[PDB]
Amino acid sequence: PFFDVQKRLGLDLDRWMTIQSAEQPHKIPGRCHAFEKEWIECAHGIGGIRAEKECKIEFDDFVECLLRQKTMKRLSAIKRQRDKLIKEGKYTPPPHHLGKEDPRP
Amino acid sequence: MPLVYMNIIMAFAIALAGLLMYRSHLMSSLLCLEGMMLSLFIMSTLIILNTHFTLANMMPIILLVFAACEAALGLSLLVMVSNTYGTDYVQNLNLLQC
Amino acid sequence: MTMYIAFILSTIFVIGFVGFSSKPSPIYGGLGLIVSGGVGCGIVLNFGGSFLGLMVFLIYLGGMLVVFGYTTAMATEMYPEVWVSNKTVFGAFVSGLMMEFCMVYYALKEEEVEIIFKFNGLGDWVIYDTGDSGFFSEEAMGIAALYSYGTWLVIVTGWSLLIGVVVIMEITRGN
Amino acid sequence: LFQAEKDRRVLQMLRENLEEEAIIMKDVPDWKVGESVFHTTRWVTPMMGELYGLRTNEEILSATYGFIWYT
Amino acid sequence: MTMMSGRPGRVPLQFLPNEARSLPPPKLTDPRLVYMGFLGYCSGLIDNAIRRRPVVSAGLHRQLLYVTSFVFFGYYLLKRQDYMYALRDHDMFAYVKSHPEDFPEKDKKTYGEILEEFHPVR
Amino acid sequence: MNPIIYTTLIMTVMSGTMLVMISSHWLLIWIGFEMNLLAMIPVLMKNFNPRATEAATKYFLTQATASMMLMMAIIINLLYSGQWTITKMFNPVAMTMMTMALAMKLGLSPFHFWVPEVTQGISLQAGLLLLTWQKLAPLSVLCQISQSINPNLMLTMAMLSILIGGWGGLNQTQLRKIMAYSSIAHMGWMTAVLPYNTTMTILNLLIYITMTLAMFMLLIHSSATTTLSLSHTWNKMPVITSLMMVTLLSMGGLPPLSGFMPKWMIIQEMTKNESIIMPTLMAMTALLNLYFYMRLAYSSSLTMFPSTNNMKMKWQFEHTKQMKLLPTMIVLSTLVLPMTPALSSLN
Amino acid sequence: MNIMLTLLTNVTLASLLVLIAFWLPQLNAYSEKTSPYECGFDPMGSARLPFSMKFFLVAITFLLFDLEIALLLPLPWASQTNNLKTMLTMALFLLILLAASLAYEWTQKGLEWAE
Amino acid sequence: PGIVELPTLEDLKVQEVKVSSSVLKAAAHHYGAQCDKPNKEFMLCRWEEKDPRRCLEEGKLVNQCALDFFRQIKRHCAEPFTEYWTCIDYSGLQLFRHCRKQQAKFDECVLDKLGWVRPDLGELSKVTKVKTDRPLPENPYHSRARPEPNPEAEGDLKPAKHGSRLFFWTM
Amino acid sequence: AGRIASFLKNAWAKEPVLVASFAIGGLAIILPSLSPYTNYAIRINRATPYNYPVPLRDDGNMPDVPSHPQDPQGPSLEWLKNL
Ligand SMILES: CCCCCCCCCCCCCCCCCC(=O)OC[C@H](COP(=O)([O-])OCC(O)COP(=O)([O-])OC[C@@H](COC(=O)CCCCCCCCCCCCCCCCC)OC(=O)CCCCCCCCCCCCCCCCC)OC(=O)CCCCCCCCCCCCCCCCC
Ligand SMILES: CCCCCCCCCCCCCCCCC[C@@H](O)O[C@H](CO[C@H](O)CCCCCCCCCCCCCCC)COP(=O)(O)OCC[N+](C)(C)C
Ligand SMILES: CCCCCCCCCCCCCCCCC[C@@H](O)O[C@H](CO[C@H](O)CCCCCCCCCCCCCCC)COP(=O)(O)OCC[N+](C)(C)C
Ligand SMILES: CCCCCCCCCCCCCCCCC[C@@H](O)O[C@H](CO[C@H](O)CCCCCCCCCCCCCCC)COP(=O)(O)OCC[N+](C)(C)C
Ligand SMILES: CCCCCCCC/C=C\CCCCCCCC(=O)O[C@H](COC(=O)CCCCCCC/C=C/CCCCCCCC)COP(=O)(O)OCCN
Repeated sequence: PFFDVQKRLGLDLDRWMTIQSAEQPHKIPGRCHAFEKEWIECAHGIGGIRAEKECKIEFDDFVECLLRQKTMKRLSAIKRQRDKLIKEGKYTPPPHHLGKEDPRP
Repeated sequence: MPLVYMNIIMAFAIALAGLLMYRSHLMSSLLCLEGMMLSLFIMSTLIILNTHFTLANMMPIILLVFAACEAALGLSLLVMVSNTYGTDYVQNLNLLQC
Repeated sequence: MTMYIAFILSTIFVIGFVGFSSKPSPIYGGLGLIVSGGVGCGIVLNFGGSFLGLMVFLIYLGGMLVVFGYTTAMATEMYPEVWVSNKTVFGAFVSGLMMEFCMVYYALKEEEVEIIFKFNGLGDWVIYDTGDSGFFSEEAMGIAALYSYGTWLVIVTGWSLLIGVVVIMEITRGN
Repeated sequence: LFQAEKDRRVLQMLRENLEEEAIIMKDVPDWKVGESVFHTTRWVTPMMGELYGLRTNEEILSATYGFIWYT
Repeated sequence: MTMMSGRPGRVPLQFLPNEARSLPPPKLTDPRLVYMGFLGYCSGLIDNAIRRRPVVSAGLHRQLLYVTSFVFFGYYLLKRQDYMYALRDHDMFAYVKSHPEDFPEKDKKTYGEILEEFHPVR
Repeated sequence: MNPIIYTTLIMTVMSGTMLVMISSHWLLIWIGFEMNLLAMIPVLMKNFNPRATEAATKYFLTQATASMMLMMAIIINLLYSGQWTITKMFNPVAMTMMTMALAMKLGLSPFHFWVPEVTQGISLQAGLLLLTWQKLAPLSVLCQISQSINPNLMLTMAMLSILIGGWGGLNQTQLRKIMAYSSIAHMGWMTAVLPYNTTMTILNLLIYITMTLAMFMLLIHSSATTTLSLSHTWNKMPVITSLMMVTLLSMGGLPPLSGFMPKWMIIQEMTKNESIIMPTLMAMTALLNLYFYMRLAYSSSLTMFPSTNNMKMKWQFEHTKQMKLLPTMIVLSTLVLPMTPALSSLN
Repeated sequence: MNIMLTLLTNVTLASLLVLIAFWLPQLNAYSEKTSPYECGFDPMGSARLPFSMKFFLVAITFLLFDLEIALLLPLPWASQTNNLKTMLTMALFLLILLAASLAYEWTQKGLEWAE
Repeated sequence: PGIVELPTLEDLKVQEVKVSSSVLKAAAHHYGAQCDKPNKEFMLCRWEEKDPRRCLEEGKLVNQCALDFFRQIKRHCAEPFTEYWTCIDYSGLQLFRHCRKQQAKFDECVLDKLGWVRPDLGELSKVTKVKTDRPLPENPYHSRARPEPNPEAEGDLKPAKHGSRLFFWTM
Repeated sequence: AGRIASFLKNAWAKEPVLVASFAIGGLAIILPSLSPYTNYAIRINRATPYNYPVPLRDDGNMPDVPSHPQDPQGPSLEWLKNL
């Protein structure tokens, strides 16, 4: 099956492109560089079976960075409550949330 | 997942259903193959751009290249079949049974 | 929900896919694929992928031209079919449109899960990066890294293209 | 200088969002105001839905497509 | 599942690690090596039969090469097999030693204290 | 076709398989599959004979659909985790898509329909290649992702393959379709034990490959593609028919022959995982394969069919080109069971 | 946004020109007038009958050659890398393989049209 | 899983540098030469702490230094600087190449008024060293305790006890 | 020595386009390996500061690292302005 010629010869045919935290041109970082770095350093050397249980926190954080599902849920709840509060009319959002702000540099 | 992602995935599913449901022309099925390749290109590009995976930006281009090799292959076969029957109908491909 | 530009483009993308997947005459299938390619180029441009979108549109236009030429020779069909010239093609087209509309409706007002995950809408503008830096294009840099990082990719791609020329010339030989 | 101003601008927008959140969700059953979504406690760059979530469509359109649509 | 592909310290395409030199090599009179040579001899006889040559005595150089190749390959195959079985036993014993709570030593009763049901045959 | 072009196309096929088997990146595995298919299409059409065009078209359509599904599974896996390394496929929907794509590539039931047609449509050498070398890459990919394979789907497909191969082989008088159905059944046997032990999968693959090489080289030596054509071989080369009968007995799984070793080694493994009904059904279903091997043994070696007058001419000429690895292949495919423990060298 | 406006303006202007072309003049359409033109005599067969392509192999080759330009187009940006020797080697390798494929097709009569 | 701590609106108050981009670009080289120390201190804080909330005071000092720089420029000669940045600001790409006489006038004023020497080509892009009393952060990533590895393989290799032990095989 | 000359003469008489193409391609392949300006091009590409140069925390024994951009230590671009 897998014949690891790259490991045996130290060739690096395709390993440069496997992860997004790996030596990008001009040191441009991925959106989730820190999360992937943390997850990889957590799961290194302990095997997949152990990593799936013991590095679940780091992987969940990495997935949250990748897809932002919880963030969208929270924002949707906030905007729904705001819409409910404004429809019956007891919120009156501040002037800087309507476009009447004084911008800073 | 946003609505754009599921729209691209739906386009892929539609193109796969179009390929798997032959009418008569082999060329129509080849067009469905190209459409599947296009949906894959768009999906992969959107994922790579969203996450700022810089190196992976070369991946969709490569995906295009082997798309052409699949089209040029298929078209080639469509020639030969045509030269046998004067028609690209898939019903003529029935010399071999199960 | 803001200007619905990305959603409109994706919907037209799906509509073009339904158009060429209904399998009318390959002339109209090529037209539908061209529309889908241009709309997908627009989608990719709306995310900062100028080179990729233009590249795929340029590639598809060339590919479709060959397909049109081949259709006029080998898939001609004296009475070519349009989407309304046959009950099967019209039925497939209407089914695709209706399924697209039903999926959009289920995912738009509510938050339903179809196969993998669910969606509330929110517009695709939400998931952007906020990154403020650079005197270059990240997409262009990543694509240009092919000639320094992706030596193996260049090797296999070039060998595949040369083999493809040899292969097509072997297949079309006959005898 | 640009980095310093950007840091202050982002922090102020986040703070304004937090102050408005404290008011909007006063009477939601068990909503903890300012709760993170990450287990980690390090700084995470905002998502632009977190910065312009409670603002008008004009500034959202600007912050999202102004550079791309500028020609 | 693969049980020992990801064993730590494994060299990808070695076929014979250095630690395998700690094991007694198979004897050259090993019955498995004799069976390897017999397989080579049978291959030579079948080669004579297919080529339509006198089966027993057609090519002695060819039959000798067949037997020699089979024995040569079989020797290293036996060495690798013995090494792999030794590795399995080493890992099993180490794991038993390092997890005493999972392999508890049980004081054994004698048959004079154990009560087994008697089932007559009638 | 030029011999140099043939050699370079064969090299490209093996290079695609090697690229699949040595890559750690999903994109390079997909590229290897693409290259393999691209170079494989003209090999099936080496002799024009329009049935080969039909076989190549069917093979291309099947493999290209599988490749599209494979790329979609890769992209979904990347979407749900920004990973390109070949690993346990963090998303289950992507895992199902990849399992189906690899089953389509291999020809497991119910994606088996193309195998008998393609095998019958191509020449014997092309069939040898298609039924031996083409199985390595999808199986090598499946072995790498076995820890995440849903056992229910894979075992359903394996049982379906065994049943369908056994039933389909019964109605065949053409030798190439018989070989195709045998291949389907052995594929099912291979993938049944994959979620439990990949070493058993590799062992079954090796034994099946050597037996298939022996059978195909024997059918090439005596240029027979049907039962009635093979029934003439006893009157020209009795030794070939005798060795064919022994190889057919081995492929049926009869002890003490080599073909018994994989099944015996698989059932035992499946029993250590508390799977009893499944190995029993597979073992009883393999009797169909045994029956339609035994029918061929009856037609070709154990009885003598009538011959023709012109066969006398053939008595005066010898087989010119000889296959050097045929004797080793026959010996390895029959007399190997006593060396069973050597399987430990495969893990 | 400005490009979208430009596209809408151009398409609207062209469509308006078509509308004026079809609605301003006086139309007298009868069956003889709208019949197909083949130099004064009626067509024998249909124009939807198959039309042989004699350059079909060149047409297929055009697809691979068109993807090669897509491969070669990021060269201006690739020329800014520090590993100039590697990038130059790979660019020359790609162009050499393209030239070799063209030479192979040329020598085996692949560019000659079918008769 | 925790409250995100944010600074108050007061802690984010600062005297802004309200000059336009062309004005900043006209003075960019001299500003980089003169206010280098606070700028590098802030940049080191920013890249070491990886958190904008931990480097607000350094940013305030950066703004203060920029304000002093522009105050000196306005106090000594504002006319040549205004003439320079106006011609810079006319260009749509804000090109240094199109204002070389105004740049010469501004440089000659600041050389004798303040002793300011314009940095040469290659100097502002150097990597420099920074002396700071800020302690080096220990766990900037807020990493958890890394799980312990699987222990090791130790000892010597002995032949398998009673061979392979596979069914009837004695070896 | 004598065959190649006749072949080149015939090629120049019959297919000057192919002769020109092969000559230009061969020059494109060979010349970069024999030019001293390729190193200069690499150095020029390395001299372009696309990203911010992050300062180093002064530990106390880095003599070659500058403390100010105008300090004499560090890389010099004087070779470039004279080129
Ligand atoms: C877990 C451990 C176990 C692992 C197990 C592995 C798997 C087990 C086996 C798998 C299944 C095997 C199936 C074999 C397929 C055979 C198909 C075939 O060729 O035709 C059937 C053939 C047809 O018989 P026939 O009817 O008498 O022949 C009539 C002609 O075909 C009539 O046609 P013709 O007139 O055109 O005659 C031309 C003829 C005569 O040939 C010539 O005239 C020679 C002229 C030279 C031409 C110059 C070409 C140079 C330019 C091309 C450059 C290409 C570059 C590609 C690379 C691109 C890179 C991106 O050439 C041929 O017939 C075929 C040529 C074969 C060339 C093979 C080259 C191997 C490529 C390897 C690529 C890998 C590279 C590294 C990859 C790195 C990753 C990217 O029958 C056989 O060959 C008998 C079967 C023998 C099979 C081998 C048995 C098992 C292997 C045992 C050896 C030890 C293996 C383990 C070694 C481990 C490492 C040391
Ligand atoms: C019918 C019997 C089988 C016949 C098979 C062909 C016989 C010819 C022998 C083939 C020669 C090639 C092997 C020897 C070259 C060195 C091998 C080395 O380079 O590779 C090693 C591998 O060595 C091979 O695995 C050992 C080959 C031995 C094959 C014989 C076993 C047959 C099963 C027992 C049946 C008895 C038959 C005995 C002969 C009569 C590296 O191992 P590794 O990369 O880490 O594992 C890869 C698989 N993983 C990662 C998925 C785990
Ligand atoms: C240069 C590019 C930019 C140009 C900008 C201006 C765009 C102009 C739009 C382009 C169309 C130009 C056409 C000019 C002629 C008008 C044709 C048509 O509209 O008139 C008749 C429209 O009348 C219809 O018969 C029905 C009229 C009423 C029924 C539906 C209209 C309901 C509207 C309500 C009207 C009541 C009063 C409204 C007061 C505002 C149709 O007559 P028809 O013979 O076919 O066409 C041939 C015209 N001929 C005779 C000149 C050759
Ligand atoms: C051991 C096997 C040899 C024989 C088998 C041949 C089969 C393989 C085919 C060819 C093998 C070559 C592939 C080797 C991988 C290349 C990558 C590695 O070697 O380094 C590259 C070296 O590549 C150089 O360009 C030289 C090698 C290119 C060779 C020219 C093409 C020849 C291939 C021909 C065979 C392919 C099939 C047939 C095509 C005609 C780039 O290194 P560098 O840029 O410093 O650092 C990159 C990392 N950075 C970005 C962080 C700085
Ligand atoms: C060393 C670097 C090479 C790589 C760089 C090349 C760049 C691109 C050039 C190659 C593109 C592909 C060219 C395709 C090859 C054509 C082969 C061919 O078939 O040509 C024949 C013609 O035969 C030839 O090949 C032409 C002559 C030989 C080739 C050209 C000369 C070879 C190289 C000469 C230049 C070498 C250096 C210059 C020497 C300088 C003096 C010292 C065509 O003739 P017909 O079509 O049949 O004509 C029908 C109508 N009568």
